Amino acid sequence: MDPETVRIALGLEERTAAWLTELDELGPPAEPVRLPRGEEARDLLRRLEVPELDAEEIVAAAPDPDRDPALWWLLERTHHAIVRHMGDHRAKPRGGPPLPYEGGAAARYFHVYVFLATVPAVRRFHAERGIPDEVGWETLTQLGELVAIHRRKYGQGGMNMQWWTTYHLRGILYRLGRLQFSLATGKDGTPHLGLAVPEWGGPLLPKAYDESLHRARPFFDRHFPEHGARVAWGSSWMLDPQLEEYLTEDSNIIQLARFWTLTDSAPEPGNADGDSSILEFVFRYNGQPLDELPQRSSLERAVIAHLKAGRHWHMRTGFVKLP
Amino acid sequence: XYXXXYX
Ligand SMILES: CC(C)(COP(=O)(O)OP(=O)(O)OC[C@H]1O[C@@H](n2cnc3c(N)ncnc32)[C@H](O)[C@@H]1OP(=O)(O)O)[C@@H](O)C(=O)NCCC(=O)NCCS
Ligand SMILES: *[C@@H]1O[C@H](CO)[C@@H](O)[C@H](O)[C@H]1NC(=O)CCCCCCCCC
Ligand SMILES: *[C@@H]1O[C@H](CO)[C@@H](O)[C@H](O)[C@H]1NC(C)=O
Ligand SMILES: *[C@H]1O[C@H](CO)[C@@H](O)[C@H](O)[C@@H]1O
Repeated sequence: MDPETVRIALGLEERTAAWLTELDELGPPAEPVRLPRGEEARDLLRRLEVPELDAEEIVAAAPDPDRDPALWWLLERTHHAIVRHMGDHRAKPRGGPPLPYEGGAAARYFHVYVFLATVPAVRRFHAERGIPDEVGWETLTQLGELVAIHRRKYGQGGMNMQWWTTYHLRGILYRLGRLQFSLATGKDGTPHLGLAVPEWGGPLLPKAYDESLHRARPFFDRHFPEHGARVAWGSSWMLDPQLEEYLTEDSNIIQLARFWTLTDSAPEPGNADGDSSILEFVFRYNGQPLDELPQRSSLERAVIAHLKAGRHWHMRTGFVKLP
Repeated sequence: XYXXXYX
């Protein structure tokens, strides 16, 4: 098969051609790609907290080298494009494009098969780094969350956050309790830990947040001693001080943001960029008119009211020193 | 926005 044939078969837009060329030149992986099937697959999916409805569909639609040659070609190389950067946080998070849904369930769950095919390689990396099994598994369970998110957002099964799962799959991000931390560097190359907050796991209770922060240095200083971060860095709608207008004192976001030192400039009031971020995380927004959006929580009302007033939300960036 | 990163 050739990249141009793949592109046309899968219905991929012309801009993907460069990627497909990169993948063609990269070639298949040394260790041949293996998808778990049947009950082996169900057990893996279950361990990764994929909801039963989706898991059953993923197993049913698993593609085949003979019937799905264009998809299979892309699966091998996309897997390869990820493992070649195992442990490497300096490489960009390129998970490859989403596949048009005209290709059906195998196309919708394409990046789930990528994830499944890549579990053995990342678990090997975990073991070499001496990462505890429970931490390695807990990290990889975000697959289930991201699958569940696709279904809530769009209404059918899928997983279109493959750029994000390149972090888990390269062994550069670890869930350490309520929070996740990634091996990262600033523009000047100084090491730090990138912080992220998975959806699943309940409210961001101060005690839970604190425990995660305490886990960060001991974990990375043990398993990634060459890294040596002292500080965690976050960019988020959650760090926007404008939230203080609308959320009360018992807001976990408000209490915790107080510990952060913001390092970016006060944004231009007319900069509408952070809007799509807050809309994604609060509503899993998908173009529907603001009036139709739910208004059950104080934050849900806040996001809309602020927007209705002609105002904008901003992603803000800051740091906390690691305990 | 709506896309991710980090670059
Ligand atoms: C992270 C998260 C668990 C924090 O929840 P929390 O600890 O309850 O946050 P707060 O205590 O500040 O919440 C204040 C109010 O907003 C609500 N709220 C908080 N996050 C919300 C969300 N993502 N969607 C809808 N409502 C939310 C709470 O239910 C609460 O409502 P109430 O005042 O009516 O009781 C939650 O926002 C979430 O799951 N978000 C998705 C993941 C995310 O945003 N990641 C980071 C992206 S950069
Ligand atoms: C970015 O997107 C991915 C995929 O949607 C999510 O899984 C991540 O959780 C998102 N990143 C983000 O979480 C940055 C969080 C920085 C937190 C700053 C401290 C908050 C204290 C109130
Ligand atoms: C995203 O990239 C920037 C630059 O490399 C880095 O500072 C930041 O921590 C990264 N975020 C994560 C979550 O790794
Ligand atoms: C940031 O820019 C990179 C390339 O520089 C894009 O791939 C990405 O989508 C975002 O625009």
